[PDB]
Amino acid sequence: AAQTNAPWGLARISSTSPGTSTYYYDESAGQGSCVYVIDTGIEASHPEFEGRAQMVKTYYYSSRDGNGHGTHCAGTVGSRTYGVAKKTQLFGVKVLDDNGSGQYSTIIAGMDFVASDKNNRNCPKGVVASLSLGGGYSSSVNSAAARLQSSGVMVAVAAGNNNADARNYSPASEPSVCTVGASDRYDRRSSFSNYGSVLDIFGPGTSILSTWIGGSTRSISGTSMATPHVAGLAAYLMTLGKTTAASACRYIADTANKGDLSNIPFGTVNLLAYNNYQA
Ligand SMILES: [Ca+2]
Repeated sequence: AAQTNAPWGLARISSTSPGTSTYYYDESAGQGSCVYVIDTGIEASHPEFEGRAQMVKTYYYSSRDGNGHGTHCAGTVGSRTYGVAKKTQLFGVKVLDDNGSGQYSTIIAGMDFVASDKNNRNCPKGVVASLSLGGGYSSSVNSAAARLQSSGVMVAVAAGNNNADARNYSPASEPSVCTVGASDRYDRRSSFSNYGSVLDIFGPGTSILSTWIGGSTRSISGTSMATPHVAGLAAYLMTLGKTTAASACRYIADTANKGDLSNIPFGTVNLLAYNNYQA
C-alpha cells in the first residue's frame, strides 16, 4: 500500500532516505494486533479511528481525553490518516489527568492493569503498550514497566524531553523496555530529545501531525510523538509475523536505518525505526 502526502514521520518510517512524502506499508496494517495507549485518554469518537478505538480504564472522574495528548499519540499509532498501523485496535488507559499530570502510583496501577487486561481482549497477533510519559528515576515505576514487558506486551516508552541522559528518568531508564528518542525531518536528533545508553531506537518526534480532541488535528513535538511511531511499528511487524512482543525491540533495532542521524552523542545508538517494507 501507498499513502501519498503522508505526514513526514510515516514517510520516514518506510524510507531509506529523508525527504520523501509517501508512506509504504503492507496492507495487513496491524490487523489482529492491539495497542494500549497509556496517557490522557483517547477521543474514541474521532472519525480517524473508524471505531477501532475504545477507552478501557480511567483513574479519574471521566475517561474523556480533556487534554488531547493521548488522542494525538493514539492517532500516530493507528489512525487512518496519521497512523503507522492503520488496522490495529486501540485501547485507552487514562493515567494522566486533563492537565497531563499523574501520580506515579496511578501510572503503576495503569501498567499492571494492562498486563492483566490483555487477557480480556482479542489480540491474536500480539499486544503493544505506548507510554508517552515519564518523570524522575523511580525503581517502582521501572519495575512496573518491566512487569508489563515480562507479561508479554511490547512496551515502548518515551526517552524524555530534557536534552539529557535518560538514565535519570523513568520508565525511560528501565533496561527491558524499548526506550524511544526523537528525530526531526532532516534526520537530526530533536533538540529536546534525551539520549544515553538506555535508548534503544529513535523515531520521528518533531512537528508530528496527528489527531486531536474535538475531532480535530494538530502538529506537536516530543519524544511522546516518537514513541507511538515505534509502538505502531511493533504492532505492524507482529501482524506480519516478523517478531513477537519479547523480541520486537531487538528486531526493530536490528532492522533500523543505521548511522543516519546527526547530533547523536557518543555512546547513544544511531538507529532510526524502519519498516523495511518493499512494495
Ligand atoms: Ca531496552
